[PDB]
Amino acid sequence: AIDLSRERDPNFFDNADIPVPECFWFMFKNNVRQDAGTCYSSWKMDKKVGPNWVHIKSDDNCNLSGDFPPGWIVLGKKRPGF
Amino acid sequence: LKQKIVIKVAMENNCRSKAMALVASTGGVDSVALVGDLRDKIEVVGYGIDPIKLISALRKKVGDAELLQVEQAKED
Amino acid sequence: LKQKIVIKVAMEGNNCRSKAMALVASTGGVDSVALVGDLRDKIEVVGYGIDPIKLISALRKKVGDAELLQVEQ
Repeated sequence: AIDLSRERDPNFFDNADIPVPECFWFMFKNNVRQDAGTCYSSWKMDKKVGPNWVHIKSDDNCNLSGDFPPGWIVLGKKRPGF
Repeated sequence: LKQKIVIKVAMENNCRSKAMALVASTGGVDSVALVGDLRDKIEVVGYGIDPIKLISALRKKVGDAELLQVEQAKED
Repeated sequence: LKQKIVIKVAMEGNNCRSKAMALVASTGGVDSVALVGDLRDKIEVVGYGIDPIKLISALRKKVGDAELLQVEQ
């Protein structure tokens, strides 16, 4: 049911004076999209995932891992040009 | 160096103009931007921003606010 | 109707910088406001149905001088 190839790009703003984050992320509850944004590859962000803060790691190809509360996932994708 | 933060604020009079204005006015802010699938989130980038003092300030002047994201700038 | 507007403003301290970012950011149809330039002395505003005439007029009243560097669409 979750196919990132059919997900519209998130709304974003790339600050001019820090590096461009390489990844799009997409947050689902029971396979329904809740939101999307950007994050760095080979990195980490702290994200409120429904009720809980989750430490989410990113690898060099924008695969995200983290301890998602039941029913929720955050999935990664390389933005065009990376 | 720089932190990236995302804030959901309730924006329904001109709570949109107020939230941006208040956030834009805060020490160390480099950029404020309307983001998220429904343009209901403010993404802020800068140095020495207390996210909790900022959430608190918004709750006081605009209406409801919720920190949703903190990411350090990857500089290399 | 998608605009980028870069304004050089006289911001001689923490307060004037705050007041100017407050005022640009409060303008109708602003999507984003960024301090830009090597010296953080320019305000980039992006959005929709922003009037650059009034934006300039207002800044000029409140914070210090303001010059229009860029409007592109």
